[PDB]
Amino acid sequence: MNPFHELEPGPEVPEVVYALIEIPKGSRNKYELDKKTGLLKLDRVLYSPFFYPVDYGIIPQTWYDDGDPFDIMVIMREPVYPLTIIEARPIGIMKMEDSGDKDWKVLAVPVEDPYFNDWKDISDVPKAFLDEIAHFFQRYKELQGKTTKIEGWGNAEEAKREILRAIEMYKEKFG
Amino acid sequence: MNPFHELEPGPEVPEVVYALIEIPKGSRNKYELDKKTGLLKLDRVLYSPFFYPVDYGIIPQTWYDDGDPFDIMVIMREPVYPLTIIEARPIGIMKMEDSGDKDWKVLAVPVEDPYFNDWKDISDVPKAFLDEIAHFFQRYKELQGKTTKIEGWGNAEEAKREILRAIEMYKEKFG
Amino acid sequence: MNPFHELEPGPEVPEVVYALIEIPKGSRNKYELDKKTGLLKLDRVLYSPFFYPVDYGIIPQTWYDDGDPFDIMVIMREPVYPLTIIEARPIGIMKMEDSGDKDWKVLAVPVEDPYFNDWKDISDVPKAFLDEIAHFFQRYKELQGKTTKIEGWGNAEEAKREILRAIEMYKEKFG
Amino acid sequence: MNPFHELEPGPEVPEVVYALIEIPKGSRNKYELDKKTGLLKLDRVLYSPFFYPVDYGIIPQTWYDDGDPFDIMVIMREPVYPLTIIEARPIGIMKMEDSGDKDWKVLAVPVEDPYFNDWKDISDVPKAFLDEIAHFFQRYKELQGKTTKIEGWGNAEEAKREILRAIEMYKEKFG
Amino acid sequence: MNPFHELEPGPEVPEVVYALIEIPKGSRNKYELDKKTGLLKLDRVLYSPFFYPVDYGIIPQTWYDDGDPFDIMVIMREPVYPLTIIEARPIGIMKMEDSGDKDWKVLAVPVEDPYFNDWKDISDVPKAFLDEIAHFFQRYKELQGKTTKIEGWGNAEEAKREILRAIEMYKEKFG
Amino acid sequence: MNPFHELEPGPEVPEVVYALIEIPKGSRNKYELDKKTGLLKLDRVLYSPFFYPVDYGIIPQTWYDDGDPFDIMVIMREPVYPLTIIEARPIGIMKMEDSGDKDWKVLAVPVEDPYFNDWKDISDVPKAFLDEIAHFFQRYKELQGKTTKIEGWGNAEEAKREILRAIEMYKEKFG
Ligand SMILES: [Br-]
Ligand SMILES: [Br-]
Ligand SMILES: [Br-]
Ligand SMILES: [Br-]
Ligand SMILES: [Br-]
Ligand SMILES: [Br-]
Ligand SMILES: [Ca+2]
Ligand SMILES: [Ca+2]
Ligand SMILES: [Ca+2]
Ligand SMILES: [Ca+2]
Ligand SMILES: [Ca+2]
Ligand SMILES: [Ca+2]
Ligand SMILES: [Ca+2]
Ligand SMILES: [Ca+2]
Ligand SMILES: [Ca+2]
Ligand SMILES: [Ca+2]
Ligand SMILES: [Ca+2]
Ligand SMILES: [Ca+2]
Ligand SMILES: [Ca+2]
Ligand SMILES: [Ca+2]
Ligand SMILES: [Ca+2]
Ligand SMILES: [Ca+2]
Ligand SMILES: [Ca+2]
Ligand SMILES: [Ca+2]
Ligand code: NA
Ligand code: NA
Ligand code: NA
Ligand code: NA
Ligand code: NA
Ligand code: NA
Repeated sequence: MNPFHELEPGPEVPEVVYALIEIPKGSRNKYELDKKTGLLKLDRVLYSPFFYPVDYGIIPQTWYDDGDPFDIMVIMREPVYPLTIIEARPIGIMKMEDSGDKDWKVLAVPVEDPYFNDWKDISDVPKAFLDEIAHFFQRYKELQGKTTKIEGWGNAEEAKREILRAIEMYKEKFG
Repeated sequence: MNPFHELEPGPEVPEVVYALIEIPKGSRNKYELDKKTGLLKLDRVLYSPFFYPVDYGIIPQTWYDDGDPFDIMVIMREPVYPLTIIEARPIGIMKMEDSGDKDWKVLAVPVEDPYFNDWKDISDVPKAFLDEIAHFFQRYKELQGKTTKIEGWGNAEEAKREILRAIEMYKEKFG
Repeated sequence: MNPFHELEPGPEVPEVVYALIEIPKGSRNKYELDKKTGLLKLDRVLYSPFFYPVDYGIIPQTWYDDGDPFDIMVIMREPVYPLTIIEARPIGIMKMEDSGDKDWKVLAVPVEDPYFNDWKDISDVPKAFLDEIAHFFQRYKELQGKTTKIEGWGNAEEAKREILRAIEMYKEKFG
Repeated sequence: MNPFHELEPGPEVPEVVYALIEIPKGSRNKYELDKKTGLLKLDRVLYSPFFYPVDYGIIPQTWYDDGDPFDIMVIMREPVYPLTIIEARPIGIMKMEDSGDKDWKVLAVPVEDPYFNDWKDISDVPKAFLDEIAHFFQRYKELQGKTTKIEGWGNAEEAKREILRAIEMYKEKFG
Repeated sequence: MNPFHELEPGPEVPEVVYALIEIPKGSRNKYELDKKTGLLKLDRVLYSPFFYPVDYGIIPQTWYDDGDPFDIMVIMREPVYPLTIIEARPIGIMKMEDSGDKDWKVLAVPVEDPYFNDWKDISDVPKAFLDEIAHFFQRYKELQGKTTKIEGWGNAEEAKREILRAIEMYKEKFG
Repeated sequence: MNPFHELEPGPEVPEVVYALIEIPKGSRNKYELDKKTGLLKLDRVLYSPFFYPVDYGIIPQTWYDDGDPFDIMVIMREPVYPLTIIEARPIGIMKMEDSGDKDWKVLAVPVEDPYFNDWKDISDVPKAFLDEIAHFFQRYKELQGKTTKIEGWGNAEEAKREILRAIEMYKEKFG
């Protein structure tokens, strides 16, 4: 099947969403769900020796300003495999402009890892961890000559509002 | 496609079955085949720092008392990736009650790893290895507050009889 | 879906082909795409403690003399996951007879890893690396009692001609 | 040299101690510093498929009731290699009796990972993580037939007092 | 210190020997103990994509016909780190001539992994595993142009006799 | 022993030097040889999700402007373990100022990996790989607030001249 089109955005939107993971934490390979076939594709290898600091993927049945599904970052202790579904609780949102496009990213934790039970908003995350994620997105494209701007972080409510917006952008694009 | 519904239970049932692996040996993440979409899903992260001692999954087109496909444990030297099909020879069966449900698990070896050619019954397995598997299932849910009981091990013939039962439970559930 | 039948051979054939990876570099497990279901299958475990020196897979919508899709070897620094699509530039071809069947294999590099930008023909590859790949295929089946013969390497143009041949063998087999 | 005898307990005892790591997080092999030669030794393989949830080792120039150097658990994101020195801040202590011996264990974070800058006492640690560590020590010896009892957790000040005690036990044993 | 010269051959020679591991199972890098400094050294990278099928190292205070300490192969489930001491029970011996030198290798299991408790002689090892080890040593130097000959396997008593011989060769060389 | 002080700079200086590796490629942990004890120490965890693109360490019996042994980067396919000695051929040098100190770094390949036999000067390295290494050093300290400047790359002869300089700086510092 095609996970992007055929999975709902979540079981309890926007408190709990599905994250379909494309890139496990620790990868330098930039995998993406091929929206046409539903297969994993290598988009590129990052040009710098950086690794994804989070399990990285999409919320199904969403769309966004960069012409792709809405980006989601899930904090996993043990990374998952590509194309794994995780039930995720949004706790904040990274505000990023990428090559002139709004490209904000939900920050979420797995509902079903009790380690994260007390992570519910952006203030629960170690500051240095937010900084490491922002810095990755600030510099990972530098050798590609693409401009990114990290504006800061929003809280869980702002993240949830943006999830609802992305869900509507999908309905409008794909009727 | 949906591997659970669209794959036969095996090529030479019950001497050789297909094992569709959900969890590679060494994982703490409890992956499962999502029976609705056919995608891998993170059910939960184990609450304790334990890892699956076997490649763990299901026999396709089976059903069982816990309301899931029949559980199978494949002894792999190098773990496979989730959603890999392995041709497996049943050699025994772990007798487990889980939260009040019968939830026995086939123990099998890969037909096409010659390392295991002389493993054909439960007496061929190192005792300490059977004990390690049983102990994992005895304690892995303890922090979840769920009761499990490991009653012992049955031999290859008992395992094969249970495989035939599970194949019939599927036909009856899904007509 | 079924990647073998439903993916085109490439976006710019034969300069750029799709490689659907079955076996990540470093694996001893011989995974293959199950042509019937589209799932990954463990064909066997290699009988010797050897590992695949390349990310190994197939070109979609091709066929070959051994009754399988055309084999492709992609040089990846970080191995991909099974069933990942890579856009690959053919740079040469390994000439192999396997159990009496022609079973040549394209050698390719990822288009979107800039590390390999200057790899465009067989003369760009370290000699010892070509030798290591050939030796793997010379000896990996020795304990299986199967005869293989490595005849040498052809250049990028010869590889591209063989890709076109394999594309035609598929059209003829599957009408 | 011999790290146990020739390294000081820490640079700013008891606020900052040296942890000499024996077992990286994720290991099932129970490595220990051989107090005679200073080499790493495999004491045993754990009898169950459990892994160390922390980087595990000793504080140099300490001694304890079980006739070994004082145990320390360092929370590392990326595990270190055996025999690595880490500057560690004690934040709490696990109260354990092991086979009739007091065998409490310092819980510490690396000073020089900014991720942990705000971890300073036992209340800063996710409850489920404390539970996972305690459960590991509650059950990891069960198949060895050895009795352990986990009594609970003490805070950073109690941990620091115990570090000072262990430093004195060493001076007395080794004059 | 220098592990080769300053560690005894074993705690209960020849029933239990110390194996000082140089190369973890799964490595392609050919590490060796530098007999001069006691540090690990990269001797070479194997010329073929083969990996050590066993944890590989030496028995301390031994010497052998190839002008090196006596080779020992320890069957570990989880590989150890280089320079780890393992208490090992010899169960057999691989008979190998290497570049004209006798270079037999003890096959052993860890005393303190209960998985191997019933492995006590060469007949306890899966035939395919013995074949995989022999084949590795038959072919791993082929691209280096060095001749090796594998003559077969001896039993535990023959292995123990050879351990005693190697212990004496050391005493004579190093007085 | 103490590898920094007790190992010679190389077997054929400056054509072949010893590299004592501190940090395997792929690590985010910044390990260093503790010059006092000879043990591995965690200096810090990098503040960003970057990994060392090379096996990273020192040339023994050298000194440099930043008050440390001369830095060396060895291109290894399979990373080594910390404190491994590699015989390395210098092929170039990265020109870096770090926090106001000259802190150039030799780029080298392992003599005994035939894959690199034709790598002998800076022009043999893929441009994108040089760029990835430079970019790592340009940005890896950015969150630490430390200024680095990468000025470019010198060739093998310039690297060899700098190795001779560093060897002399050591003799003068340590008499
Ligand atoms: Br994304
Ligand atoms: Br299951
Ligand atoms: Br193939
Ligand atoms: Br300890
Ligand atoms: Br050896
Ligand atoms: Br350095
Ligand atoms: Ca995009
Ligand atoms: Ca983007
Ligand atoms: Ca995006
Ligand atoms: Ca269930
Ligand atoms: Ca169950
Ligand atoms: Ca079940
Ligand atoms: Ca075939
Ligand atoms: Ca073939
Ligand atoms: Ca083929
Ligand atoms: Ca003890
Ligand atoms: Ca204890
Ligand atoms: Ca203890
Ligand atoms: Ca030798
Ligand atoms: Ca030899
Ligand atoms: Ca030898
Ligand atoms: Ca420095
Ligand atoms: Ca520096
Ligand atoms: Ca430096
Ligand atoms: Na995306
Ligand atoms: Na199940
Ligand atoms: Na194939
Ligand atoms: Na201890
Ligand atoms: Na040796
Ligand atoms: Na340095």
